[PDB]
Amino acid sequence: QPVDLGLLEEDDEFEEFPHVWEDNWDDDNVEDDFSNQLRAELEKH
Amino acid sequence: FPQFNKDLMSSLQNARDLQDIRIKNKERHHLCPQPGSLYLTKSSTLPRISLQAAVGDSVPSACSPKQLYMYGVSKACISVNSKNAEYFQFAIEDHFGKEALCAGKGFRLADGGWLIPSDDGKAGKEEFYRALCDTPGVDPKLISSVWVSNHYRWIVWKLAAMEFAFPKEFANRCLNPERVLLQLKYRYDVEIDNSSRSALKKILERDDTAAKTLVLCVSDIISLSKVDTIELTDGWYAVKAQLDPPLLALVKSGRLTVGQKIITQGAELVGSPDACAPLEAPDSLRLKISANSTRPARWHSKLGFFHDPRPFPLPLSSLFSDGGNVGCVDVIVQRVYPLQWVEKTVSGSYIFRNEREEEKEALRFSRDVSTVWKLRVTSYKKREKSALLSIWRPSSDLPSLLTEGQRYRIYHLSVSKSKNKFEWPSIQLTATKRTQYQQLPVSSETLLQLYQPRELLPFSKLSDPAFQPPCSEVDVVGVVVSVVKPIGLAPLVYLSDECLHLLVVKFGIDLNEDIKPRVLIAASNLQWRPESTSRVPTLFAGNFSVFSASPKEAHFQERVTNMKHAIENIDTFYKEAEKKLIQVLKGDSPK
Repeated sequence: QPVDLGLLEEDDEFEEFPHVWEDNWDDDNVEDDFSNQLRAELEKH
Repeated sequence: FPQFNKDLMSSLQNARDLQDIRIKNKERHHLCPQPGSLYLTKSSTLPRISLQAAVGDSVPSACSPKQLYMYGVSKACISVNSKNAEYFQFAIEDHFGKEALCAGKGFRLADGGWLIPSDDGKAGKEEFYRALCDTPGVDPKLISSVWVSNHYRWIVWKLAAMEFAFPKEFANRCLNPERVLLQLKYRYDVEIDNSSRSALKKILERDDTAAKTLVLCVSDIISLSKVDTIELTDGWYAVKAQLDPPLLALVKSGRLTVGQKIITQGAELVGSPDACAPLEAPDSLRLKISANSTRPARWHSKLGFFHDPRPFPLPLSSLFSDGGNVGCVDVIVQRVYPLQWVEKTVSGSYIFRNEREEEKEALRFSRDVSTVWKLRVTSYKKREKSALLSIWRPSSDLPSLLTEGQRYRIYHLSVSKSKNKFEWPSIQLTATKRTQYQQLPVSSETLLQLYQPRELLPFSKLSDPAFQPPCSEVDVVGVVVSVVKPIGLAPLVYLSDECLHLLVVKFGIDLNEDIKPRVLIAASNLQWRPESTSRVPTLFAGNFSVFSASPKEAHFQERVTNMKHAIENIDTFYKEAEKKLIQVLKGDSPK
């Protein structure tokens, strides 16, 4: 089975009305959930 | 698409105006609403699937030059930045195959709209637009061309990424007409018939100009005045943010690239109020972002408003000099300094006095002055940059609260200043109107890892290399042996301990009157700098420093007395023997 693109919670399905921050900005680490970023990728071809 | 210079060029042109009538006809009745194929599945129960889950842990990884064929990724989608997406143009040929493709008829895509190719076999905004009007349940009268233009902009851009970013998960199942139309109606179901509103919508629309904690993305680096600001889109509409120097610099540096997501508690709608609508937004309008309230989000996360408006506590070490003000620090109060009554001069500037300097100049005296209770604090994390929070006009119920050795989480404690003189790691928190204090427990060791209580400086220390006092400051008690007030500046007050071990104090403030010789002085908050080697170490009297002939403090008296003693049993030849010493303690003459 493939990703039911219908029941997939999209990056844009906003919520009308309702570690999660990342220390220093001048950070130049090298990994995880802040690393790349779908969309930013595309831009940097 | 066929090259029938005619016919195919007509078959269409006919199917169109034939349609133009359909849309036109709608304009004759009250179209009852009719939700799309998406707003109905997502609106149903059915276990949904996070973007993250779908992908299954992995993160946005580029195509692979080649291998993109291994999954098949339109070299065409692979060709769309966040600024051309408004165009793109599907190649109906690439998506339908000769048959019906050849017939002007067109294509009836998801929901029922008719996507009718352009003379030259294309599909775009004004093209998908008409196709949404040709859709059931939609009321052409409710959506501008601009509207679908924009909403068309992001939908491709998103799908574009998704296939390019996770070439395996969404390989070649996202970008195409069936979706851009299956979804264009969604946004319509969402926004028009159900009224749900994007964040920047309620925001810009002033129906919730809250402008609190948003998760926006960068859609373009505005080039105007060589790098103006940037465009921030929340998936539904975009805005140019007003940036601060710490941030902007990041754009330049290539720190903040396009497509990246930001989290931001700051949020300010600078420029124009009145209350508009996302598309008809006044050019004279920016969405202020502040580098100390903002940070990069998880690739997935989700655009728009976040959950809690409770400021995220970020390390105090960071924060920019001129980086906008902070909303939350999880500090651990180092020291607490003497309340000051700063009277605001007339020609400008101010004057700082003490609980006592006031009384004097309080009778010696329309006034105009504000108390200032400063205190040195450091982040509960690690390193520790020991900042100097400045609470102004402090509330009486405050002193009994904020207390050295204790862990507190201060809010909106910002303005963040200082930078002059030397170096640069000189931030400067300042309590603000909305600022608040929240006390939090500390693990014995962790505190004993950042907090070193207020001891009493034993002079013999000022001479040991390894000596490094907490917050380069110290409290003392000693016998004044001579006060020098050279003309110009730099008064001096040499002290001494029972052992006739000397030390010196250069004053920045004014000589506290009762400070003449023979006076056992008790000092608090003396600024310490490395003094070994020094025939007689120097301590500097700051503005925080204090001098009392008879300290109210307990342990001080405990000492001022305890010493006033051991000295007596030597007074039979002290203050003299003492002077005799410092006398030559200014020797090493040439010859």
